[PDB]
Amino acid sequence: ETFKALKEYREGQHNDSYDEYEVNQSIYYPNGGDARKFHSNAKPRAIQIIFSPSVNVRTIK
Amino acid sequence: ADVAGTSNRDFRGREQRLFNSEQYNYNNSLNGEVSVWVYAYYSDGSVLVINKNSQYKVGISETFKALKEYREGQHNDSYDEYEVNQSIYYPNGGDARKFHSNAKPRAIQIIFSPSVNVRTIKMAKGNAVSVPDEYLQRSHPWEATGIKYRKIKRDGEIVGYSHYFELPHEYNSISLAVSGVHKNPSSYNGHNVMDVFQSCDLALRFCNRYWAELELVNHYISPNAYPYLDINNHSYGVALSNRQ
Amino acid sequence: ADVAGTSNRDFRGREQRLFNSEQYNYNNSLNGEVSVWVYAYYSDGSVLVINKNSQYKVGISETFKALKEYREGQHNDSYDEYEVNQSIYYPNGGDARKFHSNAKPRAIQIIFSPSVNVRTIKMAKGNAVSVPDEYLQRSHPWEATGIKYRKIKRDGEIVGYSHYFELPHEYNSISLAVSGVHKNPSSYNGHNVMDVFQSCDLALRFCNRYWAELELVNHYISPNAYPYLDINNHSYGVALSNRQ
Amino acid sequence: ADVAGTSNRDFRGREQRLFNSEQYNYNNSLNGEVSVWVYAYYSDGSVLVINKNSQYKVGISETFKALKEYREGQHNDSYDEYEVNQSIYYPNGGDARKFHSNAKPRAIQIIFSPSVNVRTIKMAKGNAVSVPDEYLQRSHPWEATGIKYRKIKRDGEIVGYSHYFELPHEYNSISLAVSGVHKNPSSYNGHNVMDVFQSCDLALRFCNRYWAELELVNHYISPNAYPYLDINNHSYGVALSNRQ
Ligand SMILES: Nc1ncnc2c1ncn2[C@@H]1O[C@H](COP(=O)(O)OP(=O)(O)OP(=O)(O)O)[C@@H](O)[C@H]1O
Ligand SMILES: Nc1ncnc2c1ncn2[C@@H]1O[C@H](COP(=O)(O)OP(=O)(O)OP(=O)(O)O)[C@@H](O)[C@H]1O
Ligand SMILES: Nc1ncnc2c1ncn2[C@@H]1O[C@H](COP(=O)(O)OP(=O)(O)OP(=O)(O)O)[C@@H](O)[C@H]1O
Ligand SMILES: Nc1ccn([C@@H]2O[C@H](COP(=O)(O)OP(=O)(O)OP(=O)(O)O)[C@@H](O)[C@H]2O)c(=O)n1
Ligand SMILES: Nc1ccn([C@@H]2O[C@H](COP(=O)(O)OP(=O)(O)OP(=O)(O)O)[C@@H](O)[C@H]2O)c(=O)n1
Ligand SMILES: Nc1ccn([C@@H]2O[C@H](COP(=O)(O)OP(=O)(O)OP(=O)(O)O)[C@@H](O)[C@H]2O)c(=O)n1
Ligand SMILES: Nc1ccn([C@@H]2O[C@H](COP(=O)(O)OP(=O)(O)OP(=O)(O)O)[C@@H](O)[C@H]2O)c(=O)n1
Ligand SMILES: [Cl-]
Ligand SMILES: [Cl-]
Ligand SMILES: [Cl-]
Ligand SMILES: [Mg+2]
Ligand SMILES: [Mg+2]
Ligand SMILES: [Mg+2]
Ligand SMILES: [Mg+2]
Ligand SMILES: [Mg+2]
Ligand SMILES: [Mg+2]
Ligand SMILES: [Mg+2]
Repeated sequence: ETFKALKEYREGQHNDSYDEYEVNQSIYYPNGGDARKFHSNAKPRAIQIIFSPSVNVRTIK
Repeated sequence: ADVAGTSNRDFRGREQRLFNSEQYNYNNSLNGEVSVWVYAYYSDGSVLVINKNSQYKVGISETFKALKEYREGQHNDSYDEYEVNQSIYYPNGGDARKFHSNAKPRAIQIIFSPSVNVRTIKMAKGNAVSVPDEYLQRSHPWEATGIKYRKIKRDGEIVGYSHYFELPHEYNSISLAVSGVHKNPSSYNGHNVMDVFQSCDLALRFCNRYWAELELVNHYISPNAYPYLDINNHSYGVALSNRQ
Repeated sequence: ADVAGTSNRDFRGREQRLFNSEQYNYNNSLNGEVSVWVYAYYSDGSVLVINKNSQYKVGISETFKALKEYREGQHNDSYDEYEVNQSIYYPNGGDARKFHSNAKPRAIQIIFSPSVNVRTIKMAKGNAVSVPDEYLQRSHPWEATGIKYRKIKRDGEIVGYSHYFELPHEYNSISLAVSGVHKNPSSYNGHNVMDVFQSCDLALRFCNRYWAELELVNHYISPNAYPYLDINNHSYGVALSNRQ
Repeated sequence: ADVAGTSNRDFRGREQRLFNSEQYNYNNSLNGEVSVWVYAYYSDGSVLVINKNSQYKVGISETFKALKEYREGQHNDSYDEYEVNQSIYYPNGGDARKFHSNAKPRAIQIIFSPSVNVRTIKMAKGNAVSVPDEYLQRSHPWEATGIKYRKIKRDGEIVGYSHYFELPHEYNSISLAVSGVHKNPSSYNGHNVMDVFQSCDLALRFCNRYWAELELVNHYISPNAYPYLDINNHSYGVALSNRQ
């Protein structure tokens, strides 16, 4: 997944979609955007990766 | 004339040092201001400041709702946020579409001017329904929290006092009031009581939401010679006593 | 040990009874809270509550406009309701599309905690332009209405005081303030004056609109051990003095 | 020590030159990346970039619709543009309110990293319904277009490969896929097959629309040390082999 694809998307609600385009421009390059917030709350705070017990853990990349 | 910076006749130097000393001392006289600020820090990096400035004594009192982030001229999920408040006031009391409202403060910083007497500071940190300590019947209406205030210092001078507490847990849902009294090392209290009543009317209030701590430092703290302490524990303010 | 509920050595029983007695008595000490609530009842069944909790004395003061129903995150006929206010402030002063605004309160209930002294209660029930009694020149700024307060009782104990008045007529358009003083049966008034000034800053306020009296009972009154009297004249609250 | 820039003992100089040589050579090893970019240029001056970066082999495949301009958070004539697509898929198949959609790309540039083997590049430039060559029955599924790729050069070094084609005519309505294989001058192909399958999962993708070629140069190409060729035939990239 892309950076954008991992950001929070609320189906059928407001998502600050224009401001969030500008947030992405600032994340891609420092001061590259014109957003109205310092930190987008759509950014993930953490990631958990889980595999089934049928994976071989030495092959995970 | 004498040459600058070489004798006791640099009157421009002496006057500069007196001007600064007079500002520091005037603020500390009973004719001077005492000021309080409450900073509420939000997860999007924005900061709400409330300031009050008054003679004699000063304070701020806000509801749980009033401390939540409000973005002027933008969407605020206003209906969902009514339902969020109902769930905060009473477990499962609401019908909201989110587990945690990002409009809840993540932290609070209380700052006083250096003219406060720290031993007079009192705080009522209530629950989300504005009760200081679980139930009204068992609540003392404040805690005297001056011992926890850290000195904000610049060049060795106290420029203000800070008490900072995080609200990082889901259960940290508060209403808040704070109060301090201007220094008064004299034994003049009395004759002055209606003047203190007028000070309640004369106190000036300011509130605004800044988009980032950087912007708060640059456009609010610094231009007004206010004291501040940032997330990196850096102190801001202007030392004045006996200084050019 | 002795068997429970059979001797003077049931210390768990004695401690439970002291815990409750201490809460009732602490509230009544000068270290304790005094609290007031104004309930404004709307025709859609919803209720606005405003509460203030403070040491020494407490009150609430609201405009005519501020008492009208406001539905957060929904439509409120906001423009028509500006015009409704102009017609209420002065006959035929507005251009509204309704004869009666359903946002007007149908009734008000004022409740005080049992720590108030009922003889100190004062009310300013003003007209829609915030004048107590027709014209300012002839207005005493309050009425002392304690005689009209009914005791809210549970198990024989006073858990609070209620004054209720309906606003069923088209001309019942009010602004409202109310105030009471915490009990003080001592002759200690003085030395304490700046503390009372800090209490004005420290008072915690709460306001919210509940959708029904049932919801107000279940999610506001009961969880907080508050006193209440419902439309059926049923009393709510928790008796504490000398009780397990 | 020896003086800088005067002897074979300038180890800081030697290490700088090795650092750069190692980056150029590592990219070319089978442990290194191979990368492709598709730039779609729109009449408002904006550019969509799609990039994919993977080990061993890499490619991009997009529909006609997916290559049309999309302005995030703005109006996009979305309904009319559905009807535009129906007319492009089949003559007179739609009911649109415009002759030419300005969301259609005016041109495409395909760039590969210098780690690709140009003889392995393949392109499927399909019609608007995703057929390579008129009808499926007569379609070879790609063309090997490496001969048309121009070397992007800086300071004499190949920093990347470009194939550019304009779509200036009304009938230029395409779907597009492109693929290249990382250099492999060895005879090690096999044992590695499941690793190549994992590379299909591990490939990282990026897409974004920049407002102008200038902004694409400044904020996308240059900060990431990517190769590029602009409309004025100017080359961008960083030469690394044996260079300080
Ligand atoms: N190198 C030094 N030696 C002696 N005194 C100094 C030196 N640097 C500053 N001072 C003086 O020492 C006092 C304290 O200044 P200092 O800058 O340490 O305080 P601050 O700004 O409150 O704290 P900090 O600088 O640690 O954040 C001031 O009177 C100042 O003029
Ligand atoms: N059947 C009874 N006989 C004697 N005393 C009782 C009886 N029931 C309750 N009491 C006691 O009498 C006192 C008054 O209790 P009661 O329940 O009447 O008051 P309340 O709840 O204020 O009023 P009400 O119940 O009429 O609304 C309390 O001390 C209680 O423990
Ligand atoms: N005046 C010169 N005489 C000899 N060699 C030069 C001169 N200027 C640059 N070079 C060297 O010649 C090689 C080619 O550099 P050059 O700048 O021509 O290539 P480029 O940047 O790919 O092409 P261009 O500059 O024409 O766009 C490099 O090794 C460079 O260091
Ligand atoms: N940095 C920004 C952010 C927003 N806006 C403007 O404010 C309007 C509303 O902002 P947007 O970010 O699109 O939020 P919403 O419309 O609330 O949410 P959504 O688009 O997800 O429905 C937009 O038309 C946009 O032009 C802007 O000029 N500059
Ligand atoms: N728990 C919720 C939250 C929202 N909604 C509905 O979704 C609509 C939009 O939600 P709202 O919370 O009002 O957000 P916005 O309109 O985006 O923002 P604002 O009201 O601040 O402009 C509202 O009409 C509301 O009825 C709902 O039914 N139940
Ligand atoms: N006496 C009135 C009442 C309403 N209107 C018009 O009708 C429109 C909608 O009325 P309003 O009273 O604002 O109601 P809503 O938009 O439904 O509700 P809200 O404003 O609370 O969202 C307004 O633009 C207003 O100009 C008017 O001309 N004269
Ligand atoms: N060939 C077309 C094009 C547009 N419309 C109508 O015009 C309205 C607006 O057009 P649309 O193409 O959706 O543009 P916008 O709403 O401006 O942009 P977007 O949908 O991207 O926000 C639509 O409801 C659509 O039904 C139509 O009937 N026939
Ligand atoms: Cl003084
Ligand atoms: Cl006492
Ligand atoms: Cl290798
Ligand atoms: Mg919708
Ligand atoms: Mg607007
Ligand atoms: Mg210093
Ligand atoms: Mg809404
Ligand atoms: Mg009973
Ligand atoms: Mg929008
Ligand atoms: Mg050159």
